[PDB]
Amino acid sequence: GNYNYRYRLFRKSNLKPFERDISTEIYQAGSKPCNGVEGFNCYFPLQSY
Amino acid sequence: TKCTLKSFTVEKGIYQTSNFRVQPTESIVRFPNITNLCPFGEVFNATRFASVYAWNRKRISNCVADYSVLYNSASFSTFKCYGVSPTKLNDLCFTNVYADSFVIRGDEVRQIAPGQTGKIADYNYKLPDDFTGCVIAWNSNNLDSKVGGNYNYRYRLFRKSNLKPFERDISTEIYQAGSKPCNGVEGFNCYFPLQSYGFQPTNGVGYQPYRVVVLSFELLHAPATVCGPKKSTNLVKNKCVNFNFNGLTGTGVLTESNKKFLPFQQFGRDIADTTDAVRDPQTLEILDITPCSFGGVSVITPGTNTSNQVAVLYQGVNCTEVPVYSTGSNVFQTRAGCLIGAEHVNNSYECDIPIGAGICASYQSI
Amino acid sequence: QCVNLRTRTQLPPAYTNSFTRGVYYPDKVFRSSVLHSTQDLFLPFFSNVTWFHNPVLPFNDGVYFASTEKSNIIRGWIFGTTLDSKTQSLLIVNNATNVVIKVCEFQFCNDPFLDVYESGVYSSANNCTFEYVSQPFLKNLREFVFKNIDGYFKIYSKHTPINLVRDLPQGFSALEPLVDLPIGINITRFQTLLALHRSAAAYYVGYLQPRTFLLKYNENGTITDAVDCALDPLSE
Ligand SMILES: *[C@@H]1O[C@H](CO)[C@@H](O[C@@H]2O[C@H](CO)[C@@H](O)[C@H](O)[C@H]2NC(C)=O)[C@H](O)[C@H]1NC(C)=O
Ligand SMILES: *[C@@H]1O[C@H](CO)[C@@H](O[C@@H]2O[C@H](CO)[C@@H](O)[C@H](O)[C@H]2NC(C)=O)[C@H](O)[C@H]1NC(C)=O
Ligand SMILES: *[C@@H]1O[C@H](CO)[C@@H](O[C@@H]2O[C@H](CO)[C@@H](O)[C@H](O)[C@H]2NC(C)=O)[C@H](O)[C@H]1NC(C)=O
Ligand SMILES: *[C@@H]1O[C@H](CO)[C@@H](O[C@@H]2O[C@H](CO)[C@@H](O)[C@H](O)[C@H]2NC(C)=O)[C@H](O)[C@H]1NC(C)=O
Ligand SMILES: *[C@@H]1O[C@H](CO)[C@@H](O[C@@H]2O[C@H](CO)[C@@H](O)[C@H](O)[C@H]2NC(C)=O)[C@H](O)[C@H]1NC(C)=O
Ligand SMILES: *[C@@H]1O[C@H](CO)[C@@H](O[C@@H]2O[C@H](CO)[C@@H](O)[C@H](O)[C@H]2NC(C)=O)[C@H](O)[C@H]1NC(C)=O
Ligand SMILES: *[C@@H]1O[C@H](CO)[C@@H](O)[C@H](O)[C@H]1NC(C)=O
Ligand SMILES: *[C@@H]1O[C@H](CO)[C@@H](O)[C@H](O)[C@H]1NC(C)=O
Ligand SMILES: *[C@@H]1O[C@H](CO)[C@@H](O)[C@H](O)[C@H]1NC(C)=O
Ligand SMILES: *[C@@H]1O[C@H](CO)[C@@H](O)[C@H](O)[C@H]1NC(C)=O
Repeated sequence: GNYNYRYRLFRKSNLKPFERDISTEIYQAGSKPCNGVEGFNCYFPLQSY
Repeated sequence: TKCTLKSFTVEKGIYQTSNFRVQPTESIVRFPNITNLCPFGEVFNATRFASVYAWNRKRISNCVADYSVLYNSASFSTFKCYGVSPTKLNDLCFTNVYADSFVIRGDEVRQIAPGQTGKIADYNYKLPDDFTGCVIAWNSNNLDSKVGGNYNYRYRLFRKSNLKPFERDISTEIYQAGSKPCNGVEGFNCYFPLQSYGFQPTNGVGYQPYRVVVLSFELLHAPATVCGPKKSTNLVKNKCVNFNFNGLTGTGVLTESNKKFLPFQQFGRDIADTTDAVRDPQTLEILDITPCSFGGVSVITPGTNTSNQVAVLYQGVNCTEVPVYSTGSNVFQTRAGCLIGAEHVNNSYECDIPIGAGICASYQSI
Repeated sequence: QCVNLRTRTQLPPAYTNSFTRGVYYPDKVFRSSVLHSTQDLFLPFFSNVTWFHNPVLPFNDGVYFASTEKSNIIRGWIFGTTLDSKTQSLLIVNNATNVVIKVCEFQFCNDPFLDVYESGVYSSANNCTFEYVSQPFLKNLREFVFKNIDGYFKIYSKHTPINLVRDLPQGFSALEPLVDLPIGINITRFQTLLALHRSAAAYYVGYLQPRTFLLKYNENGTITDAVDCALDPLSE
């Protein structure tokens, strides 16, 4: 199995044409703020293959 | 003027350069009071849940459903949506909803998913790969599990074939694994397809009872009737704004009207199919719409050869909302519009640069 | 509990003239003192309307129904195609207090009647989908217009106090929208419901066709006059 290949899964907004984003930060899916701490409704946006 | 005329010199006259219009300030959206909420309370707060092979099926149509409160609930262990994102579910909607509620094991929660196999996935309930909807699972060890064993809940274990998507099997026929016939009595090659659950308070996470509800959405050609409430806001008046009255969009200034709608219309148009009056869905009063002002601008100059000062005329615009030429010098209001830059006198001469309504300007100052 | 009767309710199927009746508001737009031309389904002027004094009749595009009601004898209507559990069926009944509308695979008998000593004209009621309850619809003239377009059932109604004896009066009265149903059915036939106790029903039925009309709106937005363009050359 290969796990070096990861792709984005969540974003605040859509990407502009020819745009690059490499930031890896917790996503606040729910109304509850994660405050930089992973938990309920808080996920890592990078998912592997 | 030089840019529009494409020259570095300008002769005496009046020229029309560009237009002018009032920009909208804010936006307002109005909608009815919102009622007839979908009865999700009696499903997710039901006292009892049926077995996995006897999953309760419920039809949801002709109501409004607020998924925000369901999403924000932190008491649910698993909340998996595949077809669409839960956040955007409040906008799009379908014509009907099917709810399938039951209780399973903690370790069998991932059996009910597209591209998944298992005892439940092949003998009790099957989900198609192309399934769209959501699944909500939460522990029920404190309630469903019994000290003496919650043997009322059972599950299908034996069947010759698997289960089709959205198919329920409740047959109690004695399964015959072998070729030995049985006259309704289980033997060497005959076993009962159903097995009882043995939940106990001290069993461990993964074998505990878990209540699972699966919501599926279908979009038959009949019009959609179930989805999220339409948020509204307050309204303003005497200000050119853009509005979205019950799906009717347009820009303008809203005032109080003396028209009397007959009790079933929603809006009115005068002629050439232009809306003039509306009725707000909440207060049920008639409002009048006027397009906020616009008009052209013109410049009066005595010629580049002579001087370099000019005057500006806004055509058909009241001298109340003009806006560096906002205040400037003395401002005159004429039947032709508003004029800034020139001075009004009491004499009367021949007409040099026509303006309109019987008045015109000339260069002495202008 | 439904059984066939002995006598045949052969109401005489007479014909009479429509005159200038059967005009309804086409939309929910307010217009003041203006002439507006619109093309839609209407009942042609001076048409041939059938008079019954309880057969099954086709639905076609739409139906205009008129009742010279005396003391509320008519009670409801049935809509459908196969009139059994094989296909969805619609039922509307205005009882003493409310109106009830149901969409189910009913199992009607061969002769419906409401009966008095609520609903017992169907042996079974299976696969019910849509239910609705509201205020009652009803020496008076009761005029109704029923249309079914793209999964929407439109019902328009009007009540009039009349003193004329038998046929429709000469006059003008627009029909206001009453009820809308967001349900998709392909109705082709319909039937009338009478609450005849076990121990003489005059009404009028007409059909609709697509054509263009000219309507006049007064200062207050009420339709006061109309002209049928597909008529004598002066009207055109
Ligand atoms: C089941 O009942 C509970 C108990 O009332 C509901 O939880 C309430 O949810 C509302 C939603 O905002 C809160 O304001 C209350 O404070 C909650 N009550 C408690 C005691 O926490 C729950 O929403 C119900 N489940 C449904 C309706 O699906
Ligand atoms: C929609 O809801 C509003 C909010 O209640 C209703 O406005 C009320 O109208 C009554 C009528 O006199 C007033 O006494 C209340 O004070 C109003 N409420 C508020 C908050 O001011 C309105 O009538 C409703 N309209 C419909 C069509 O349901
Ligand atoms: C420009 O707007 C002002 C204010 O909106 C107008 O002044 C009003 O004129 C009417 C008609 O004489 C009076 O009844 C109001 O009392 C005036 N309002 C104020 C605040 O003075 C003015 O008439 C408009 N300009 C033109 C050319 O009509
Ligand atoms: C007339 O129709 C109304 C509307 O259906 C009837 O009222 C309902 O009666 C049923 C009978 O079991 C009740 O379950 C409902 O709760 C009633 N609804 C309302 C809003 O009252 C009424 O009983 C009917 N009356 C007659 C004489 O047939
Ligand atoms: C009983 O009702 C169900 C749904 O209420 C019907 O199922 C629908 O059948 C139609 C027929 O082609 C399908 O197009 C739909 O996709 C089905 N599901 C729906 C509408 O959710 C069922 O056909 C009805 N039974 C009978 C005998 O009419
Ligand atoms: C149309 O609306 C006007 C405006 O209300 C009606 O005129 C009123 O009529 C009533 C009785 O006929 C009088 O008591 C009022 O004094 C009238 N109002 C005014 C301002 O004069 C009129 O009746 C309505 N109908 C028609 C056909 O014009
Ligand atoms: C205006 O034009 C005349 C001739 O066209 C010229 O003699 C005069 O100098 C000009 N005025 C200026 C340049 O200020
Ligand atoms: C002169 O014009 C001004 C305004 O430009 C006016 O107020 C004043 O009354 C006028 N005087 C005479 C004598 O016409
Ligand atoms: C209505 O139809 C009947 C029989 O079809 C006919 O006798 C009568 O003249 C018709 N009336 C008209 C066309 O006005
Ligand atoms: C009604 O029947 C016709 C032909 O049988 C079919 O084409 C149509 O889709 C049907 N409509 C509904 C709503 O069942």
